[PDB]
Amino acid sequence: ASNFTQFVLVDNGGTGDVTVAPSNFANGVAEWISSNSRSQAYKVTCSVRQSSAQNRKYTIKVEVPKVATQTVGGVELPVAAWRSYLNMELTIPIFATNSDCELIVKAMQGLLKDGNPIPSAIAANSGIY
Amino acid sequence: ASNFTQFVLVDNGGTGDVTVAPSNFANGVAEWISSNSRSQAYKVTCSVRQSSAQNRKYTIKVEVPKVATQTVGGVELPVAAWRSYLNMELTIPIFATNSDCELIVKAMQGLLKDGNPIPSAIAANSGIY
Amino acid sequence: ASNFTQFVLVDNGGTGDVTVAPSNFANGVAEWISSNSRSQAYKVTCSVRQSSAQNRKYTIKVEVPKVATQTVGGVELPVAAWRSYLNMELTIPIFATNSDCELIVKAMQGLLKDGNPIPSAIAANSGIY
Amino acid sequence: ASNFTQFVLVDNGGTGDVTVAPSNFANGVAEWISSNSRSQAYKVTCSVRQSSAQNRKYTIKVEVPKVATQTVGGVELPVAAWRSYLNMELTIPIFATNSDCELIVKAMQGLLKDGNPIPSAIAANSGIY
Amino acid sequence: ASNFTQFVLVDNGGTGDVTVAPSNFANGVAEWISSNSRSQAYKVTCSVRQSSAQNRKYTIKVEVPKVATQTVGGVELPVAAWRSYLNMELTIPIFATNSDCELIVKAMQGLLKDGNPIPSAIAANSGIY
Amino acid sequence: ASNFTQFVLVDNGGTGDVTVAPSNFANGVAEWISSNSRSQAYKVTCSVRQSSAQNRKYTIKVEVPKVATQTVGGVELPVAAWRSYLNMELTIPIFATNSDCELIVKAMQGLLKDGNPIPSAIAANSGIY
Repeated sequence: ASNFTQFVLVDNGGTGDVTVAPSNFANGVAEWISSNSRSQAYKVTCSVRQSSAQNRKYTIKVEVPKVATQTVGGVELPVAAWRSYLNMELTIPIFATNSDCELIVKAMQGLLKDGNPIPSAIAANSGIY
Repeated sequence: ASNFTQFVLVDNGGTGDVTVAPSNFANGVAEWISSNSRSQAYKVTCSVRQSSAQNRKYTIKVEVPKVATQTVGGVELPVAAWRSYLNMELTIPIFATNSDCELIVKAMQGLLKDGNPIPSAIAANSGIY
Repeated sequence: ASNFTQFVLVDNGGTGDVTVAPSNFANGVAEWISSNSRSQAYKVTCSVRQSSAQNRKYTIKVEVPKVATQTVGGVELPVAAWRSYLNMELTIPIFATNSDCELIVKAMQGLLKDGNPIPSAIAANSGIY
Repeated sequence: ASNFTQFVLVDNGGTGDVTVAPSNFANGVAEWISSNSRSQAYKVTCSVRQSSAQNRKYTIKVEVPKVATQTVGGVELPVAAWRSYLNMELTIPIFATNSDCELIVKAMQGLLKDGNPIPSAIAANSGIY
Repeated sequence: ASNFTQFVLVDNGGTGDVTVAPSNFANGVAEWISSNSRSQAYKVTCSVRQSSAQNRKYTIKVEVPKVATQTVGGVELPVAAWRSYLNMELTIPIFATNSDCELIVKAMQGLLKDGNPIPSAIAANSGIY
Repeated sequence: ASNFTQFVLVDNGGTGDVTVAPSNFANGVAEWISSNSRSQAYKVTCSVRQSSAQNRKYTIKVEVPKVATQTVGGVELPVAAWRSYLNMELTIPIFATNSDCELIVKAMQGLLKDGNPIPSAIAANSGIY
């Protein structure tokens, strides 16, 4: 069941979607990027390992470009002003079954579902109030 | 209106859904828990801070328990056999607009969407290949 | 093309086969893991290195679990009651051609072929008699 | 009955097979040797012992020669230009039944089956890619 | 689709072409080798890394052998009389777009094109004058 | 057989080609540049020397400008953000004949030919996957 394929990272109803495609598999770490320069592209990486005696850990990283007023193909500096970073670590005990892992995935999806508090706060440049 | 509201963490289609409700805001950490004992409850936390002069950082954590009943000294107690921990750190430059932040939210949602590589690998107890 | 793919480790006809899938390639050691709980999964690893100026060495390891349920204090967990460990080291001189390597592989396959003395002894909990 | 018998180590169809025959059983180590000159012969050894209170350990070794003629000072001798060495160690707990042992053997056979990643890498003078 | 595929390293017009095929990806170094013994094979390697915060570096190496048969201790062995080594280091800023990278590739191709000064000098065992 | 002449570094089908012409021969090092400012020009250099007792080494360097969003004739800073560098070293044993050197040139051409893995990865801002 090979799964290292391109997917839609940002869905805009079919027009203007952001697709990321496989770009690197060095050291077993899967990497996806959008069709941009490295400084302006969406980037996804994912790897999993045995973190401890009784846990496995997925390490998932995402880079998102700032798009308002950007210059496509231009040199934008400083780098830290134009990019957002997501660092996500999922620790799962070795006892978890496929059913348990499906539940964990549902928890993450529900956490980030549109209309829920956490995505609402992020989208509104706000905290919890 | 306040964004500190209850939400469905695990959507099972209306029956057996896991709901978490606001439970604490002490020390600037927003907390949600399911309607269980503290030993067996699901848990969600979220905080935001000015990590540096030009970036803001969200710190989001989720705990998924595997519930069980443990006999301690001849008495049965509600415990969690183990817990799965999700840790998300999201750094956003102060220059990001609301539309830029909406892109970040859509990227995360698309990352975890059903059928996409990363959730499929997690649900299947496997890496990406 | 790529040989870091899913494969059938235990061929139980067509139904009930044990399949292992790539999970990790850290430090140049490829790792395959079967699905469901990691505590009960099969494990295969393989690495190759230049052991001397004239020799290359393959290191291959396989773990076969005995699946069981552990119950301690009323808490049930899926575990391996015990595991069987295979450690293989194969040294091949740099002078060997593709034809020579194919012959070496045939030797290993013939060593473990059904009806032959060594697989028969292993399958019968027996030595050589 | 007896498993200390002649067997086909390399199966080259029906003509040109490499057959090894019992030669020695000293110190509880069974040894098979192919025919013709010993300097060029294939070698297989196998022994089993109680490695710990709960484990039995098989030690299996195979030598594959590259046949050649050595000429020193006009004197010709049949030799092996070099040899490939396989060393296998298999540990099986005393609790394993005959069914469990048959499963372990199937795992080894499936590991080395044609088309699978590890035999393919060996036959192609290659690693995992 | 994966870009880790076999390719014709030396094009002789369809007869006598030298083909290299994927052979290893351990430690993040992609390797190709020809269908020969390791002592006589052609070799290609390629890796990419973030050399600094704003540049990426490709490291590409090729080995071209001059094959021969060497008598060592009265036994003939396949060796390389000597090897020619090509080492390429290519540094690209993160701000380069795909079109910018295509220009880099075209520049290298035009540099080595038949009839151009540098390949002519190399083929003629001479410098540029 | 003088060979220090202008050549087409980037071929765009006859219209828009990038030609580089001789611009310096100090210290015996041949240099070509395009018709631009030094900060925005294509630049090629080549020299050859006796690197060791049994090897000669060609040192070939190429500089390629970033063209997307450039400003022709403008001051573009920092320099490292607008230019890509190729450093290529070809080591050839003194025993190699003209025929051997022609084969080496073919190897380089095949390495960089359109549609092959290495140029494909570079053009797509990607590694090997």
